[PDB]
Amino acid sequence: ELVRKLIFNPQGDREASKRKIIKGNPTNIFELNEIKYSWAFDLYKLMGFTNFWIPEEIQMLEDRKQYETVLSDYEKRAYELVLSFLIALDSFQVDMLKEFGRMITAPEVEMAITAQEFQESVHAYSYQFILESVVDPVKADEIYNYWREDERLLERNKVIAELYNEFIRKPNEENFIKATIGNYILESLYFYSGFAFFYTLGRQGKMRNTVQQIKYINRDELCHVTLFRNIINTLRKENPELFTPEIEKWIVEYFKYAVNEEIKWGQYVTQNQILGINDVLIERYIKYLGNLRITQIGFDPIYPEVTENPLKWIDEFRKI
Amino acid sequence: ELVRKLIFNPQGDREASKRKIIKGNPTNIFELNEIKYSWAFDLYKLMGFTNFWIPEEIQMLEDRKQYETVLSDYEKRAYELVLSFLIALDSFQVDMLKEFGRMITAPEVEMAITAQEFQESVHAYSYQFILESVVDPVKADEIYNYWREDERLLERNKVIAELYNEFIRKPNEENFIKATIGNYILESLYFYSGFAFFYTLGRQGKMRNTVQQIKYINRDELCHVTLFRNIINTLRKENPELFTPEIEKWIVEYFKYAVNEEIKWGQYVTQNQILGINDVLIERYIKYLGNLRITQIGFDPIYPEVTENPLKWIDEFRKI
Ligand SMILES: [Fe+2]
Ligand SMILES: [Fe+2]
Repeated sequence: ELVRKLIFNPQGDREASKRKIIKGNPTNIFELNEIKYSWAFDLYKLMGFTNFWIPEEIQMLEDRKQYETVLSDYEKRAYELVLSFLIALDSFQVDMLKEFGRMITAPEVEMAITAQEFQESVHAYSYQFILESVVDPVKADEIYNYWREDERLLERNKVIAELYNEFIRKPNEENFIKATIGNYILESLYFYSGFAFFYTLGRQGKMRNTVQQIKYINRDELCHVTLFRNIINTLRKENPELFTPEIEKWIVEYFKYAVNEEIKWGQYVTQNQILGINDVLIERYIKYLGNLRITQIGFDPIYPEVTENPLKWIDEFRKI
Repeated sequence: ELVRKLIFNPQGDREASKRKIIKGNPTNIFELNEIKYSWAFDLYKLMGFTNFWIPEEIQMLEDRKQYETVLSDYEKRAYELVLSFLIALDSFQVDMLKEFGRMITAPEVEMAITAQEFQESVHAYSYQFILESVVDPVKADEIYNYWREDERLLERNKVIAELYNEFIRKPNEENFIKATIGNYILESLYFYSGFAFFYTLGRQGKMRNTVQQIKYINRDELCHVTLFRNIINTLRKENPELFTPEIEKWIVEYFKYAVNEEIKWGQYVTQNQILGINDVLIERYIKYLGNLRITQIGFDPIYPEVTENPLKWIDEFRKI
């Protein structure tokens, strides 16, 4: 049963060295003259100042034409599914990051979480500006609401909320670690069929305006995964009693389930009808990313057969 | 008993016109193609993009010298009290804004709240950079911790937390309106002895580096008051049953108490020892600001005798 810290605790520890990610005894004064977790303060600076971006400064002059006249029925179906789902993911994140931040007892980590919450809001703004820019108003409302029309998308949204809702209903230590892992998996995997698709359209000079918006979102998402990688690894060191064998088993199962679900979404979205990407590239890509992200929080590769990034070329294409 | 909305509500209203500030039935998808509250989306744009600022881009080359050699014992005492208290206020705000945002049921308002929470984090960063820049490390730790040494400052912090803690412990509709009014009063009044002091030092070319940081903070705080003015006025229209006569009476009492407390702090901090400001200017200034802010949420002036801004010259000095 994780207690939400009071606004001010005059019995709080003065010594930054006594900070904990959770269940610390902070004053809740942001005593940032001393930093226990330098990675959190660095990530705040990076997300908040270094990587600041304004969606509306990205010119959108071309995509409405290419959407109107150059995209296939299949390219438009994928555009709609991917953007609908990304809108849902960042909506869930702006809201759930408030739950993580209010339970965190280390100010520099709370600070990094606030910056991430703001970046998720910038993404929501970017999607509204992409759609205002590219499609007609009824079609924009349709893309926002596409879960009402597509059972696969509706179920994706409901599964993501489940893991977050359990912590909210039942805010205990177990439900916190599971929500924390779920957040890491969402930002590790759930963007990446969508990012791979956009960069595919973009490599053939299709929807490059939309693709520019995506490059800024992807940079943000790499910082978000780095923040949660550090939080999880620090939670293991500081609260080992919470990484029971039941929890360690669950993490590997959920990661494998999430890899498989992201692959199927990618396949559903593209259906081998998208030139330059196919169902097998999608499979090895999501398995590559799963191995990378689960190893980085202290587990063995989950797809030993996959060792290479099948889409190595994205690392370079996505750069700004 | 205000229920925190689930991460995703497939029974949610599609129609933006059905949004409420509180107790709406949202999907919790940020459907920003349609905006019920244009003031909230405008304020998001202003706080998030238009008024973006980087504390560390403000050069701090002069203030360490003037602090070292040019400031009186009284000027240094005030610098320390004001900055200690502002550090406390923005710490409380980054943390409490997560509580408002998770209860808000209108996405554009949640979006504006997220931007405000990020601005409070930028302020915390600014204070750390001001102190790293101007004073030695033990003195910086002393300023962060000055509530441990000064009973008036300790009690100021404890009173601010009280009103927020009651909502957190007992999250009902009454405690929400009281916390919402308390937030408006904090950003209306609790900065303004501190801002008046800094602009006084600055008008005589003292601590102008610190004063530049303050101008950016003050611009932010005017946007924060505008956001809460709109939220309160909209809550009155949408939930009139919550503005009982017991609540309306309480708002006028608390505003009057807060005006009087801010004046006393201002007086305590300056003690008529600060050249260009005195105990009577402070009195009329905080009463002017109280009238302005309580009238703007639908009440009669609380100090009828005060009609003019005794420090009219700040309106112009503070501009960027
Ligand atoms: Fe993210
Ligand atoms: Fe503020």
